[PDB]
Amino acid sequence: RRSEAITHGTPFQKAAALVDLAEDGIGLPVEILDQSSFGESARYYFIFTRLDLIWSLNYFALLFLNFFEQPLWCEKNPKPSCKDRDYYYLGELPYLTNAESIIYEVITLAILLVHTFFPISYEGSRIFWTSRLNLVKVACVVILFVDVLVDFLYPFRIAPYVRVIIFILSIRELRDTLVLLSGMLGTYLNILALWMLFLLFASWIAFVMFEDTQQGLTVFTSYGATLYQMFILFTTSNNPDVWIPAYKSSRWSSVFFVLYVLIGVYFVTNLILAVVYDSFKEQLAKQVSGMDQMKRRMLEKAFGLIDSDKNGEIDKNQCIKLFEQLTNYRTFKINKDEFADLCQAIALRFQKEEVPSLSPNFGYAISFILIINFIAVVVETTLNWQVAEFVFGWIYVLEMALKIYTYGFENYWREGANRFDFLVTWVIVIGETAGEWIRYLLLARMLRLIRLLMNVQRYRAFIATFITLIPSLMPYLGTIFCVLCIYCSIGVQVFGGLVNAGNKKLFETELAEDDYLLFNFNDYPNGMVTLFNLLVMGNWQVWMESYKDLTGTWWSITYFVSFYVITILLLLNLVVAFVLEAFFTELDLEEEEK
Amino acid sequence: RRSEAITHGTPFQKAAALVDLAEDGIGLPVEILDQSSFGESARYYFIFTRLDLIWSLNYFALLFLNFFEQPLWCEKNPKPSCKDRDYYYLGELPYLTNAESIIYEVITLAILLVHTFFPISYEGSRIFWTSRLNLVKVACVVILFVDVLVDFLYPFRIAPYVRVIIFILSIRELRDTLVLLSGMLGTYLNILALWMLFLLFASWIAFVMFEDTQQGLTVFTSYGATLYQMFILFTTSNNPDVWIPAYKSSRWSSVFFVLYVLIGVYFVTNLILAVVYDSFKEQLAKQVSGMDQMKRRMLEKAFGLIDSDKNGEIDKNQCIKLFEQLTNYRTFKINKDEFADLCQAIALRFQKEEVPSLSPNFGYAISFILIINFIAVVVETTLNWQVAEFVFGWIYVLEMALKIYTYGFENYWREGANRFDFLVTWVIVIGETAGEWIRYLLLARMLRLIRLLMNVQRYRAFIATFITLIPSLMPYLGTIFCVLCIYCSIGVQVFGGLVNAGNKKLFETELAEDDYLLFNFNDYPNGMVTLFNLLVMGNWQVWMESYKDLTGTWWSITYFVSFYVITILLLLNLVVAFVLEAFFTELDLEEEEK
Repeated sequence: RRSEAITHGTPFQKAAALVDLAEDGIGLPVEILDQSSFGESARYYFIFTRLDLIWSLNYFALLFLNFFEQPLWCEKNPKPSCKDRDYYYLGELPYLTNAESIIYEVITLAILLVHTFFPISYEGSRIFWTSRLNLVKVACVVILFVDVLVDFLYPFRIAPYVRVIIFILSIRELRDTLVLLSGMLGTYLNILALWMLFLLFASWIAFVMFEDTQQGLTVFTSYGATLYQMFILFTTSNNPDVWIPAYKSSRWSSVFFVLYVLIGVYFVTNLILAVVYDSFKEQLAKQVSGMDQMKRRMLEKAFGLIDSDKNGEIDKNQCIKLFEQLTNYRTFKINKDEFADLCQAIALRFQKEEVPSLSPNFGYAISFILIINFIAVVVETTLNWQVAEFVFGWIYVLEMALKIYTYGFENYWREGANRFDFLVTWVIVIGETAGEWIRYLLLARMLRLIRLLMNVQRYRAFIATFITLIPSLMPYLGTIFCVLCIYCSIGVQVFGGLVNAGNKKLFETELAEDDYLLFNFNDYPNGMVTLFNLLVMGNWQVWMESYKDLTGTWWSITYFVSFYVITILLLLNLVVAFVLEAFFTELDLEEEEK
Repeated sequence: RRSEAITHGTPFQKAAALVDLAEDGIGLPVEILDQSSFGESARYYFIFTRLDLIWSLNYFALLFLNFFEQPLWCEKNPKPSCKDRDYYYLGELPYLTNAESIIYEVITLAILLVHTFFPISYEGSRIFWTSRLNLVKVACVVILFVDVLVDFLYPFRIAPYVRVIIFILSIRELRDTLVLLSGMLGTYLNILALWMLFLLFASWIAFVMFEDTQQGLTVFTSYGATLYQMFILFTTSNNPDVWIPAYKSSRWSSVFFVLYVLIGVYFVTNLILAVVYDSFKEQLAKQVSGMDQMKRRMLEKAFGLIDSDKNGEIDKNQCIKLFEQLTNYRTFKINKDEFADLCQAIALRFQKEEVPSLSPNFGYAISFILIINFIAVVVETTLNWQVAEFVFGWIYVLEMALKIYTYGFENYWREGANRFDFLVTWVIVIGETAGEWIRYLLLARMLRLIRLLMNVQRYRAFIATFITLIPSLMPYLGTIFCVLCIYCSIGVQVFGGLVNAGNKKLFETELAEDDYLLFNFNDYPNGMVTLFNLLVMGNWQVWMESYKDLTGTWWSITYFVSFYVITILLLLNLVVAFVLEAFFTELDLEEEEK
């Protein structure tokens, strides 16, 4: 997909390059694809996209700035100060001073303004100002500009939310995931209405059944208390503890809670999963269709470049000339559809990527060396030798240099395996800063051995699906990560500074009894790890009840309830659906192979 | 589906009856179907199957006997005796005396012998002794006969296991579910091998990484301790608690446990579910194919009762004579396959089942009366009237009597709704022994109102799937119940009497700290409720660690590990797969309908 060919080529070379771009799945913007003589501006798109590493690093730096900012509750002069990290159970990360914050923010905002406005070089100005995405992005950058200025001039701060929104808007797969999710919301709110109806009715039966009992006097003291406890019991996280008083009062009480948990878990939760799975499949099919439409648009523009006369047909001589300008670098009458089909048949079967400009047993040799390295490592840990780990590190950098010599980097880097092996080998060699942690990097290379279980048919599908999932779950896990970043910023804004060694109420909260005091919202990394504990649903109601006690209001539970409803019942059920569909796709592939 | 017609009919009536049986799915045993004459052999099968209510009650009574037997540890003279139920945290169910046990066992064994040998009246004796199922059943009855005699004559008792086996063998749906499961076992053991490999490698990294740390000195003290703790962490049930010492020592320690839990839950557990789902689908398809083959065998014998000429074809006169024997009672040449196809088409395109021998607004009227009953109940609980509950109970028995008059019972009882409404109305009217508990029975009748949400398209599929799942999950939930019964019997045999008020070690045991002492294995109902808590996976490691401490051996954990592997990773993943496939089938049905 040579930028040279799209820019300068003879039209048959532009057509071959558009064909290759399309089948590689990396299309040009339609604003370029449609502008007739698009080569005059595609030059700018290519130079723009060559810098993608710099832009991505800017957006990751902008997102990570949230982890190093001082909590706003520390600014309003606590006694003692947040220098007494032990008093506030704070983390280890540094908090930026004002000078460092200004420098960081100025640099990242400058690169963000450059990235956001450079598209005006190839999208026409009238197209730029009419893209919805550009207008939202410009709104975000102007909010960050205001928030930078409003303290460079020296209730809450808006910046940390806008940084996450900009991050979402900057990665195509996150935008796609949020578009997908927006189609699922409507159907999800219906089953949520039925789930609420289930909780409300079950909690009313429970309440009136236990009204004068010890369960009533000690647990189900009111309808709202019953509904709260029954909601937590839907998660099973309080399972026996909540109804022990009934079981002490009558062993027959267990029948109610058995029925309730059996129906709630094995029927309602699984049906919520099934609804999320149906909706996911429908929206993914809509996405795939849209990408196939874009692919056709590109192939049709290539046909419009070979057609120099607008008669909507191509002849033998134009066809063979295109066939040479295709087969020489990238791999009778015809029409638009015949051309698109005939082209896609090459990708279907004949297509192999050619090597860009500038032995089988070797894999077995390195497999032997790395398995010897693994046995040497284990016999070292059991103490049954730095020269071995050194010679292995040397052999791994030799393998990397040999590959990049014999294949060339633009070929080498294409493989998902070796592009990892390269990074970890580089980290290994740059770790020679003159610690034992290089043991774990060496085993991070050793994990490549697991691919050999794909040679064993009883393991081939499982391992192959796992390898496929490692990259392909990244948009979904990244969306969950962005939801956590937003919930973290909210939590630190509303709960920061309540968990402190002088609080006195704290030492009654259950957070103290379970020794969870480091899992607090006083700090951004603290909040992130706490939100991971909540996402795991393990002992999760401890935090909810403790912060209810520390804030003194029931409204605090809205945070934890909404977090549960968004993350568990939706996004993780999405991850389940995605993994199941991936496995079944791998089986359908092998059923075509076998 | 008329016993009279098969037994005594003119051959065209036998053929019509075999057709109708086949389309209801009542496969006559092939020893009859292959008999070459549906003679007295068929008569005995019908009289045998008329008693199915007595046989089912006998098998349920035989299974339930386990709940009322004295624990064998009570027999070996404890000090104090099991009369001090408080000292042993025992349940409320009575324990049968020896006399009552003998009477119960003699009655149930007599009916079991009658049921097991009566098939020799219609199966030939030469077939009876060559059916594998009969031989296994006869082995179980001879084991129970031995175990009855050996204590009527007056280490462990075998009877409670054989009772569960007999129960499984007596219900066709349970035999089906177990033969289904036997095809899934082979594939399940491979992913278990990979799951063990994952645990072993992760626990070795964890062990060597923390070796000299507080996490090492206090939690990961040895490789076996690390593996045990990392296995529990795979369940998430100890999630933060197990790695707090690392997080106190370095906040960066969280990265390891985050990665571990993320991969374990979101990759490996979902891939296990996916593998179980693929295997379930393949085995269910094999089952359906077998039932369709039996249906064809029946229709082929119906054809063979017409074509005594061995034409391979039925003529017009034979065809129309059959057509009246079919369509006057139960709803050119045709070959054997044309006959089977035509019949299976008629089962769709014309058949509405006729009424057996011997208004639309009424549904709205009773819906109004029962919704008024609901509002009258709620305004009674808030005390905003026994005559209301009386008049409503009267109207419900009136509706039942009117239905069974106007439809006839053999027609009435066929509906899954009204067959429940009948039972609960009967329990209501026999409950008029004068208690307020009838409130919940009227509410149970009121639950039928939820079917009206099927009139709302946004709710139809979910509600309809739920209604379909209520009966169709019974084979699977019953299989889980039988596994629980076997594990309960084992647990009571190995752990009974350890949880007692004089144990002294018990009060260190965490079982005593969480107040779980009523959740013990001293008794069969106690064990069943405990195993339900384990199946729910809430705080489940409490019992495992507690019984490790109380028995003083690591071998005790084998019980809990194997229970987890069998019930949670397999059978509940089967329930998930079944619910998902049910929902998707309901959507496919509606998309075929709309």
